[PDB]
Amino acid sequence: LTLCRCGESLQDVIDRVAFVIPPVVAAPPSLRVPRPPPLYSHRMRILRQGLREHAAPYFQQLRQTTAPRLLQFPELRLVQFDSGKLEALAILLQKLKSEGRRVLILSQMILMLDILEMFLNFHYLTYVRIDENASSEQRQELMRSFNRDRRIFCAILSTHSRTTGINLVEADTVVFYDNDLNPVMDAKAQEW
Amino acid sequence: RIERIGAHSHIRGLGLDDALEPRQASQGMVGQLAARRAAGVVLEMIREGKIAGRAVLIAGQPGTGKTAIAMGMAQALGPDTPFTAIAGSEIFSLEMSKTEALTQAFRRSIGVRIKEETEIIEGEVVEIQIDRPAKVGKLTLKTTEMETIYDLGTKMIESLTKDKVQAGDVITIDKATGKISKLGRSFTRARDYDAMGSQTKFVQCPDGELQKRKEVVHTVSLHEIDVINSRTQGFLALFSGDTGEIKSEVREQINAKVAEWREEGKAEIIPGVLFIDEVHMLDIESFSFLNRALESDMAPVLIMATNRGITRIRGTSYQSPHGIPIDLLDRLLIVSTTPYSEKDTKQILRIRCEEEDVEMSEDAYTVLTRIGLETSLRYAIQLITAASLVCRKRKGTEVQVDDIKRVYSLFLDESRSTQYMKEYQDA
Amino acid sequence: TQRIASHSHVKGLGLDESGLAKQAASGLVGQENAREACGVIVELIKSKKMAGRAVLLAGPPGTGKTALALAIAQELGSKVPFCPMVGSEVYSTEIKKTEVLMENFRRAIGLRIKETKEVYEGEVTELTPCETENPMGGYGKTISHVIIGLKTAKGTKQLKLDPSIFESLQKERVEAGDVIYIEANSGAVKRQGRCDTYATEFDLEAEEYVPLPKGDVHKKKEIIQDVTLHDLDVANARPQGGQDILSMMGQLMKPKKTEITDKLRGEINKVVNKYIDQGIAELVPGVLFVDEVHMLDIECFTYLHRALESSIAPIVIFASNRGNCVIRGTEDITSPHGIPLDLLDRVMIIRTMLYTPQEMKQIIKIRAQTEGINISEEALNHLGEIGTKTTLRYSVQLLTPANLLAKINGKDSIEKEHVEEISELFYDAKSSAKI
Amino acid sequence: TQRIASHSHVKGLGLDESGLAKQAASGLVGQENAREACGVIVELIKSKKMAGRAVLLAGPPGTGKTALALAIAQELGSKVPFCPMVGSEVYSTEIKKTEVLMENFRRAIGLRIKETKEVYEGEVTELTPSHVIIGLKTAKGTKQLKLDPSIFESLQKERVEAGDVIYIAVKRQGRCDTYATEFDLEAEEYVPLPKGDVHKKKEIIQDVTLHDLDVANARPQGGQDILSMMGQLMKPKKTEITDKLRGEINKVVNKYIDQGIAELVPGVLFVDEVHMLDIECFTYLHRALESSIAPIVIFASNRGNCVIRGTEDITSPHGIPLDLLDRVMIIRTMLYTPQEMKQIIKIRAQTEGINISEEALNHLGEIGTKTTLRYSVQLLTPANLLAKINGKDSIEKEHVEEISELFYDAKSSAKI
Amino acid sequence: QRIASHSHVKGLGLDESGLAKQAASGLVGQENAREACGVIVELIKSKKMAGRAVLLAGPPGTGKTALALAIAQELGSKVPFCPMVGSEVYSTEIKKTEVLMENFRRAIGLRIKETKEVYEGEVTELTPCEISHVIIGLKTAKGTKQLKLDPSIFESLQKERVEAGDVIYIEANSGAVKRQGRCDTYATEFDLEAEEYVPLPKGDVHKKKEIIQDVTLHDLDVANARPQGGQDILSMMGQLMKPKKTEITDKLRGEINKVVNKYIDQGIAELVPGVLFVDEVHMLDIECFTYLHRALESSIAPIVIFASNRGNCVIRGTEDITSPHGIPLDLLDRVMIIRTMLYTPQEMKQIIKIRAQTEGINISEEALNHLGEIGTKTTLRYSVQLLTPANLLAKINGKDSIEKEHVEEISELFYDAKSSAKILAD
Ligand SMILES: Nc1ncnc2c1ncn2[C@@H]1O[C@H](COP(=O)(O)OP(=O)(O)O)[C@@H](O)[C@H]1O
Ligand SMILES: Nc1ncnc2c1ncn2[C@@H]1O[C@H](COP(=O)(O)OP(=O)(O)O)[C@@H](O)[C@H]1O
Ligand SMILES: Nc1ncnc2c1ncn2[C@@H]1O[C@H](COP(=O)(O)OP(=O)(O)O)[C@@H](O)[C@H]1O
Ligand SMILES: Nc1ncnc2c1ncn2[C@@H]1O[C@H](COP(=O)(O)OP(=O)(O)O)[C@@H](O)[C@H]1O
Repeated sequence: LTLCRCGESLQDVIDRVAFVIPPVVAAPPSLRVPRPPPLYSHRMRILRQGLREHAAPYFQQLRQTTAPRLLQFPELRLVQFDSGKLEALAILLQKLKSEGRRVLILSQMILMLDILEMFLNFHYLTYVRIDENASSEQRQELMRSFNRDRRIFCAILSTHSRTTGINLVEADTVVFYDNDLNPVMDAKAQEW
Repeated sequence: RIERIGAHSHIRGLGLDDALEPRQASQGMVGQLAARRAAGVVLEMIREGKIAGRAVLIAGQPGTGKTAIAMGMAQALGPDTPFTAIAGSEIFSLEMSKTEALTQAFRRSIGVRIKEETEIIEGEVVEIQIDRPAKVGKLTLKTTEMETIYDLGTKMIESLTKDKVQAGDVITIDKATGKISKLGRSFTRARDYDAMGSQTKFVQCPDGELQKRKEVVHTVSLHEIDVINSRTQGFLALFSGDTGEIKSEVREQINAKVAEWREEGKAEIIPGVLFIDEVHMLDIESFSFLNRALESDMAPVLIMATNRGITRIRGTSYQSPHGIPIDLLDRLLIVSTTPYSEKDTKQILRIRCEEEDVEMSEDAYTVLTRIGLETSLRYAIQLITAASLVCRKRKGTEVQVDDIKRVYSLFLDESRSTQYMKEYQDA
Repeated sequence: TQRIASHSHVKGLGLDESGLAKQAASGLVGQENAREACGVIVELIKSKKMAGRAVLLAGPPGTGKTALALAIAQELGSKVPFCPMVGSEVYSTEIKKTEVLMENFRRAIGLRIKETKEVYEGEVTELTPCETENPMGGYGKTISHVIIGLKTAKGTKQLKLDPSIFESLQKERVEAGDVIYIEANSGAVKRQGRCDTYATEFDLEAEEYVPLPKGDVHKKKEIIQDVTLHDLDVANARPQGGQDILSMMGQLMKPKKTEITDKLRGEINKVVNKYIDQGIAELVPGVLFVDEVHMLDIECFTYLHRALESSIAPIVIFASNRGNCVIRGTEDITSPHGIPLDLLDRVMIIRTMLYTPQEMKQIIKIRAQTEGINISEEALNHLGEIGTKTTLRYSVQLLTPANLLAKINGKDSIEKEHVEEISELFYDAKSSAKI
Repeated sequence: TQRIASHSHVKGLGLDESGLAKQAASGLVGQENAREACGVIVELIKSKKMAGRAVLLAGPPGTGKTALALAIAQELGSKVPFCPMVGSEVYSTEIKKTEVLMENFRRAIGLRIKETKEVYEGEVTELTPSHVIIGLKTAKGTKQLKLDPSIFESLQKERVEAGDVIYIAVKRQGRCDTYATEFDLEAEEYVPLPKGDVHKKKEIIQDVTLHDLDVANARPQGGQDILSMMGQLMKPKKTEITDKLRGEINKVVNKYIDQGIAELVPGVLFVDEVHMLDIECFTYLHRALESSIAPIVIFASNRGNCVIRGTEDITSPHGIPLDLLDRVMIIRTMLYTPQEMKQIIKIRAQTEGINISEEALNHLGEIGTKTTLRYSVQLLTPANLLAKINGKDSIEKEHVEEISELFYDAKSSAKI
Repeated sequence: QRIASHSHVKGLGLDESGLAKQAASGLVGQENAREACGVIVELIKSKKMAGRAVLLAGPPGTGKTALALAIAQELGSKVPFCPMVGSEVYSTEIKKTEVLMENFRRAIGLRIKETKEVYEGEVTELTPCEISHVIIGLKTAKGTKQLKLDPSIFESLQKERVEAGDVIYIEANSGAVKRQGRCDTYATEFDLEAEEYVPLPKGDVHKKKEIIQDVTLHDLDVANARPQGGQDILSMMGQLMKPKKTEITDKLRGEINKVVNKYIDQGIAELVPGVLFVDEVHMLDIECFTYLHRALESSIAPIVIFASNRGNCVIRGTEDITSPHGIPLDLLDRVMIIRTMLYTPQEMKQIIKIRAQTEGINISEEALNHLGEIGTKTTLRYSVQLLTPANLLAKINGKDSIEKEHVEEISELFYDAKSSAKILAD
């Protein structure tokens, strides 16, 4: 029969085991290895025969080998929870998608662009990022791919490039995530 | 639905008022206003959970309702809060030390409600056209207010092939992992196949096409340590008691990550209760451990019951009240249960009869209350059952005096057993 | 092989329709009040309304406590389970005492689980009636239905099954002429094997040819399986299916009987209730006869008088033979019947008086009858007299040896001389005490 | 909020610049000589020069020896490990008792090691194979790594579009590449392309204890040979041998130290309830304390002259034999006075979040000096709940009176 | 040689007529116990009786263990002799009765007579034909030939990584192993391969010799207590409990006895019952004595020698029953008791001189007298222990032999049980 393995009402056991895995081994080393400068042929042959015998039943595969855990990466939730700006952005994007309007996210730091990328991936919102690294023609190609493609929801810009290549707008919704208050940057930014 | 009424089934909560004022008879309890008010206030403290490591000792003569008030508190606490009931002799395991069993029992009555944001797409599969090469596929989900077609990927197509999903099936696909979860069907299957007959489930939510922030609160106890001690944990979480895991890197690390989750809003701690019935059976080492284990922040509320006065502590020679060392006994506060009077006994017997669905005359109630005040209460309930059975056999409607008096001679009490025991059967 | 046991004459409490007691009570004689109490408690059990109730069969040795216990057990019938246990069995070196007690309690509880499955079988004649391509799309070649010509011993019946099953058909070697095991709802095909009609004597192969099915193609097989709750506990305890469990060294130690309360209670109880209220199973609480209860440690009684408090605990029939004795595991703590005074308050004591010499004679005679050996009046009187002198169980043991002595001496019936000779060849402990 | 504990009110010894024990500070109150001795002990610990020393905080019940040791731990800091232990913890059914105490001594010691880990991250562009020439692509550039066969992945780990992060000794399939536009609905979830360079070395200053390395080298779980997986397949256990305990471990730790790779961090081991240990534990502690590698141990005994467990024949002071009781310094804590009792009650009420009136505080102090201080401490919360139910924000004398009437102390229950 | 406590005991010291000499073969005095030992040793050599028991009872330091070692030496290594101690029975993974039965089985030995022959051959000549028939070449330092083998041997050979120019041993009945190199691997100048090479073997290509392997029934039991390896059942890892909990007697030990009797009737095996010397018998529990007095009654039990140092006392596990020699009257009876008497001062001095001669220490006349006096004062063992440091100090001081000064100084330096107890009253 099927059991819950815990106090929760109903949930997939796989999800149960995957949710709660805080601890990783403190300091697991490799196995010990005797080092006799001479290695007698008898013992080495016996060990090779044993290894061959143990490798023969490979049809099991040990079900992924159940290898230990040694990384414990941080949860993706923390990307949003770490900043209220990202929670407000999540609420705004959910509202706009319920309304069907695309969104144009504007940020100043490329690291903030990567943060926004991870955030949208946490929210599964398809996006197209246009930054300074991409050449003018590459920026125009990215903007063309964003345009006429209703499957792309968000567009992320750096606000530091010229951005004179953009031609058409999709939903007429912009979100100024960051404010610079710089002499020339903000002016031309808001202008275009 | 088929679960027989036990010895503590008559009680179904701790009768209390808005101001915590105890009542004469309510929720299956009778009399004992002091201990019942103590139970109510300790239950309020439990449901508060602001303080950790509090202990209460329920003392009194046998038959005073210690286990009764314990089960009443357990019931009044209700679900969503763990209540680990255990006997003093259960900590003695041949695969785990006493201290380890006590740690397991303590961490077992502590819960963490883990919040998880989910994004599930649901609807009616109008078209599941899949092009198998032996790669391409499209799913047409339909709702009561909108429709949408989704181009399926190779892995998604394979997953759909795993869990057979025919047209008209109500499914809830998780956009995070793509797990196929079928809930039912919206209509029959062509009315022509001479097989596969079932019932039709209601239509899906109108906005079921894409649920954005479906919040599911996964509740799990701090016994999750079993998930880490070994690569294969189900064996330990289900049957295997040989869980002598390493205390370091497991207890401390799990507690640290639980604190991190509480600080980051992922989960919230809900301390439960640990009820050790007949705690006097614990060895002095177990009491010494409870002395220190009761000081941790994750310590649940430790409710204990003792049916003795001055008695020797197991594992030593010297005696202490309630069989508990002076240290732990002084740490906790004791709730004494006063014996029940004749009226309370009669009312408890009547409540039990109502629970057993048995009826008896007034003279029967009187004589049975007399017998119970003389011998005991539990013996009075045994006589209730025996007389009800004798009446059923006699084809009567209610139990009269002639049935209780008959079963009184048919079944003997320990007081009369020891009297007839003068035949020196053995020693 | 009849293999007559020690005391098999007991067949039931033998109570009259009114519930009173009689002499010829289906093998067991005497013990009127005790047999009436046994009838009351067996009526209770049959009612299946109360749980966690215990009864104590206190009485001096030789009163036939185990006899009346087996009598009430037989009266209950093989329908409800009856798990006999002795206090010594609780002492286990691999599993704690309280968990053994809980496992025994679970065993005492029964559960009948029904299972009805509509399955179709018979020799297959596969054929796909060509149908126009999907009318919603373009043209081409499709299959809207797949007809399978299941032929059974009674006749033939073609089934126009769903076309999606065609994958299963091709998966297994389902060729025209073999027996397939179809499932109504699931639809999965499980080929049983070719028909024996094609099993030519010159073809060397086994497990591949099976006889034709007898009966209609559509068969609604109704099967009932009675398994105690402990069986389900054990089944859900250990794993099955891959996971490198085939190892010998690190896995052959199957005795992991250690069990936790979370799995025992909780999920198992909930699924049992779901099967009950849904109509898939019927709960059948049995009885747990625990003889030599005085042999249990105080750590066992302290858990018993807590498990009996549970609503799921079954009926327990304790049978203590000792008198006032120190509780095991305690420091000179004398209590009646070797049981703590706290547990005796939760058990109904059924007192059993000593058998009257006439009852001794009746028991000896009925045991001789069960054994199948005739005994003369004088021999029976001497047996009764010696059973009155010493323990009664000594006399019943003098029947078979006296019977063999008589048969070897050339006579059939057991004469007084035979029992007299056996009493000198074999004697009891009371006489052996003369060291 | 964080739920209150029994000793969450103590924040430290609260001593002056010269060690003078103030009447009340840092949550503690009274016990000036004891807190000065504890200041000297924490100075010893910070010295990191002596090894194997120990102290016994023997005193009457309720004096706060446990709270005192916890305040000591807090004052020392989180860096230096502080391992709490109960006397009953030594009794185990799978590991030898003296060996339990040994592993406790070991875990009590800390070790801060520095290591540089090379991490390989990026979307897998090529996965052609023993040695596998994998191709990782990132925002910076692409590199064809000549990775070893031991890292060859068994699970899906798609040859293309799979985001993988590897470090030298296991691989983690972070997520699928950002191809969310290729399909409208796919089971796989996506993450953005890693912006960091493929090959990067980051120095992590990880803090671990010596017992971690001990138990890890005892039953390692690394490597890839099938024999390893079969060994660690089931039934982990304990009882590391002494040859592996000492010897290789100490040598490698000293190597890391003298080479600047690691830094030793001596810790503390608080063996509470030492009064109920067997004579074998004491006989092993004799040689444990007499070791140049044993850490500082703080004992907290409560019994007086009683029979030592395991012998049930001979009695010794504090339930500890004289030969051992002399090896450990004695800290004599005195009982609190009614004034100090009321002061600590007020401190706990302030920490516990309970407002108590003057008359209520006086009644609590009276009940404390009469029955027990900890009894009144326990009665604190019930009185607050009673006040809440009655609608009173602050506790009054009547509330504590009713509470005491409901709950009977141990002494009163014994009188009955 | 690392002289031990019982090295000078190289025999029992009986003459041709059977009487015990006053001092010979390292033993001194104790004529009655030596005669009993020389009688029981002949009893053992008879190989006809079974389960007969002996008890070397006597005060401490009387040489009961010395007499046991003398019996063992006189018997010779051709028969098993299991030195056993009572404390050894208290095993944690095997029950005491089972450990005792395993020791009893070890005390029985059998010699397996077999004539094995080899078919060493060259691998370079490997030329199979049909996988159904294979031929291998023979090239040794004394001859060259060729053999014809069953394809099963070819399979077992190719299983090994054979290479041209290797020396392979092929047994006529079963088995095969590889020896790499025959003065050709180092010739090509290719580096090592984690293994050592060997030149071509001398002698004829086909060799035959008589084999006699001394194996005991316990070895057979241990070998049959496992799957023997081979297929996937060969799974073997660390912590394997080779000394398994127990092994049934009727279906496992009985089969071993049956096969041994069969091979003995066939003349292939020869039984040689040994001796089981259980020292410190008083340490065994009463539940051990009760099974011991019954197991030694079986038709297969070997001769068991006992030695109880302490006299009458409470039996182990009883705490109330007291019997002489710490052995219950049940087991005490049926066991031939050999009383050992105390040594006289002259016998003590003679034993001291023999110990000095054996260990190489040289003592003077007055030194020997003083050492014997110190011995008879407290015990002979104290003098035996002081003998070594006396010569050690003598060497340190530049003296070759021991003198009165050195012995007196070393006696004053150290202390004995009597002296220690005398000063322990402080
Ligand atoms: N207040 C009460 N109301 C109803 N039944 C009670 C009460 N107190 C005791 N009993 C009955 O007395 C018997 C034993 O008392 P219990 O409730 O276990 O208290 P204790 O633990 O002191 O024995 C039980 O069968 C229980 O039903
Ligand atoms: N009333 C009876 N009628 C016939 N035989 C009886 C009766 N009572 C006891 N016996 C006999 O007594 C023997 C054992 O009785 P048992 O149930 O073991 O009592 P106890 O366990 O107290 O010794 C049985 O073999 C049975 O034949
Ligand atoms: N010096 C102190 N200052 C403040 N509170 C104290 C002090 N000493 C003890 N306490 C209090 O007394 C209670 C019990 O002290 P504890 O450490 O358990 O004493 P012991 O160590 O003797 O058991 C603690 O909850 C703590 O609040
Ligand atoms: N007959 C003897 N001749 C010479 N040396 C002896 C003789 N008997 C005993 N010894 C010596 O005395 C010592 C006594 O040792 P041991 O036999 O163990 O004494 P016990 O009689 O207590 O077993 C032995 O080391 C042995 O060398």
